[PDB]
Amino acid sequence: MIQKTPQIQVYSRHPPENGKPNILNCYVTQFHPPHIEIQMLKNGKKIPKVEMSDMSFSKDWSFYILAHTEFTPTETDTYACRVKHDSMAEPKTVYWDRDM
Amino acid sequence: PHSMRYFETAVSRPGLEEPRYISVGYVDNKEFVRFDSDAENPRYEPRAPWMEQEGPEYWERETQKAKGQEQWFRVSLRNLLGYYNQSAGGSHTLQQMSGCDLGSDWRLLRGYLQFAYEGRDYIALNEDLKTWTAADMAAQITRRKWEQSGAAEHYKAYLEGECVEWLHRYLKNGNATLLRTDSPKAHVTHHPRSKGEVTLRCWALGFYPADITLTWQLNGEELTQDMELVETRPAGDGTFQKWASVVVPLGKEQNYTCRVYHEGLPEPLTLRW
Amino acid sequence: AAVYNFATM
Repeated sequence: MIQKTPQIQVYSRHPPENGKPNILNCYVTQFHPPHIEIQMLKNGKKIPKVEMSDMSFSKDWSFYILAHTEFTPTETDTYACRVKHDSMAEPKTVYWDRDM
Repeated sequence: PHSMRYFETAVSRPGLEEPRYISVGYVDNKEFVRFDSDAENPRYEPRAPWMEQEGPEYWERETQKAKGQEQWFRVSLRNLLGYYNQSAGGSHTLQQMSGCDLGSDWRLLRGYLQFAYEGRDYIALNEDLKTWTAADMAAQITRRKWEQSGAAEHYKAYLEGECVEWLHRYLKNGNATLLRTDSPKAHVTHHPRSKGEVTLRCWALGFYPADITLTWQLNGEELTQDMELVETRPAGDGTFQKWASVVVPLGKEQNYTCRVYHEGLPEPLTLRW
Repeated sequence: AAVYNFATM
């Protein structure tokens, strides 16, 4: 009873290049309450030590946060972000498409 | 058109833990001080290099207001459950926004003091810094409480005084930093998005502040049709990103042109596949 | 400088 469906964007910090250290981000926004669970998957496998940014909200009271983790992209590995928030009857997963 | 805000949040959660209190301060949209009750040592801390000119008494002073607000939110959070007749096993959110906007002439344009419960407007001080606007039936009880205690004249004091006083003081110390910009770097990517057709994505990377504008044009008319644009995203290092694209008939790509408008470029970037 | 609230809600 404090809902607002979150918006998710997944992308690297630098233009990708197979075999090169880059940083993957999961930018989640427009959610309320601020309590949210974010997982960074690599081939459907939960990634450890995923750092989260400090929480800030916007003029519309909704909150936003940046989850990130270091990683080295390849040609076969798939990455994605899974978010569970009380405004979605189910967790939402979104894959990383290196051209977006 | 400088400004100063303090975004405060206190959320209650099931368990033995007291609600978390988080306050974030901003000067011209940039974070410069933050306070989290979940820290190992709750204290207001520097969030911009310029604030490191402030002595310990400043930090100790603000931190003490911090400590006070915590109780104020913890207590207020409790009064809300009563008003709304809610139960003890859930979680609630109480947010506050307050601050002052200054013109380029350093003159106060408007004061801000508003609160939300569960992410919905609850109560707000009007622009005359004298009367209140209460959103619902609960809000009415707070309005009366504050009208009888004469709260408006005291937030008004902070807004026309301390808020203006100190904000100038900050701008003075951090104008050199604030004014600082980061020119975007752009390039265009080609993607097979169809046969006979294709997709061109114009990338804008590592620019600061966030404000930017991307356009596409086939030598002449800007392509608003069939153009895709993404919300500006942070790169995680302070700078931001953004891209825009358009479907383009294969083999005709090098004829479309992209333009990047950002306040840090000696002039708008222009590129193509 | 942060605000300091007066009457509670």
